[PDB]
Amino acid sequence: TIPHLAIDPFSLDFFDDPYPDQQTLRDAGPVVYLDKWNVYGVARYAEVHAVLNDPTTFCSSRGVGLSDFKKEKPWRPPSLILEADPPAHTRPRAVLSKVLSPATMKTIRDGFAAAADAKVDELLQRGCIDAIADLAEAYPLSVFPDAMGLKQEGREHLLPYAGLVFNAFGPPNELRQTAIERSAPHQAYVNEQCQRPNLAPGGFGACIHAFTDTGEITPDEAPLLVRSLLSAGLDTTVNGIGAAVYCLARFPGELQRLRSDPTLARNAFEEAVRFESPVQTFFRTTTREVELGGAVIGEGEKVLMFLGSANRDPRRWSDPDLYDITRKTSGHVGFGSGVHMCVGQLVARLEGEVMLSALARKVAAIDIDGPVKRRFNNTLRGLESLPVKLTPA
Ligand code: HEM
Ligand SMILES: CSc1cccc(C(=O)O)c1
Ligand SMILES: [Cl-]
Repeated sequence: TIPHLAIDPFSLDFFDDPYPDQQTLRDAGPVVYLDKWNVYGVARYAEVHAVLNDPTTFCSSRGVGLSDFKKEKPWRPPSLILEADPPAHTRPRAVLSKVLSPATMKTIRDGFAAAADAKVDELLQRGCIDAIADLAEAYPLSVFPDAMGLKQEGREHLLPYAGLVFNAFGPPNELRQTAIERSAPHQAYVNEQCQRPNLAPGGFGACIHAFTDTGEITPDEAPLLVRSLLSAGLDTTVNGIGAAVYCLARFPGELQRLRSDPTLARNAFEEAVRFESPVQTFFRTTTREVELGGAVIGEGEKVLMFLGSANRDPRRWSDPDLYDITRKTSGHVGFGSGVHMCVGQLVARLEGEVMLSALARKVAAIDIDGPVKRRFNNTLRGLESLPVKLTPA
């Protein structure tokens, strides 16, 4: 009853252009079987949203990558939040929620916005820039390591470590095995910056450690929660901001609307998150036999959720392949959905909003003026290089 497909969603041809294969996955049925990796797949909005919102049946503690932690040993100690289920997940989640809270956003907003304006002013002096290295990477690098409380030395480890983490959710293909081969120095640096004495006062990392006396987490759980923010909080925003700039470069009519009302900045970034879905895929593991969209799935089976595909499902979205900065984006799954929904989404949205605000106020045109090169990752979608000329307003 379940269609079997040979599509490899972790192949370079897939990453290069996922959208035809994603339609094939959606239209084959609500539940498909991917023979290449022996996993179930769900690519429509309805099933993806259903799976995300039943964490009991579709658990995360057996891993949210291809690997099943009941069968193989995790490549690194499990995340206490991403790779945990309720109730063990609940109190670490609460702590990160309060650390990455509206009050914390109020403390950092003015500084995040100054750096966004400063960066755009600096790029406008160069004219022709790489919107990845010089913007999508440079701007988060200028705010997020400092907001964490990290020392200056060794920050060049951060993006390689995150790329490794996201590649490691994938199958044991060359992307994943090469990433792990090169992992030793990046893991060393990261695990070391997770210790309380190495995190500057007032930052996110020192705040997690300062939350270790409330009965929610113990001191030995704080380094791994810092590790969560160093894994999940930089590379995602790089690809989210890169997606937004790529969208404005490809849809000049939407840049013109954004310029005329810079208060659309926050929704323009949210739409970019839906439209490109920087985090493309995640797995769950079934804890029991379950019926999903007419399909019987046995216990202990991996289920691949196509988040990017669900965000382009025409069953849920009108004109899903159009970038529309006034779209009602509520309900997109680019940040997930349910008990694991991105606990850092306020940081991501703050960064994306203030950057698109700076572009809206200072830039008249964004024109691609060089070869676009895609960056390949088993989990993240984004560009390696995006050459653009910025015309000042
Ligand atoms: C555009 C940027 C971002 C995107 C697209 C994104 C995406 C996601 C997604 C899809 C999930 C759900 C994972 C799952 O359901 O298994 C998630 C969870 C999470 N995100 Fe984000 N994220 C972004 C930015 C950030 C930032 C800035 C931080 C930290 C400062 C962060 C930290 C986390 C953490 C710790 C989790 C685990 C939450 C949990 O399991 O309860 N993310 N993110
Ligand atoms: C998409 S959320 C995420 C991604 C990578 C790592 C972690 C973590 O908690 O270590 C979380
Ligand atoms: Cl690690």
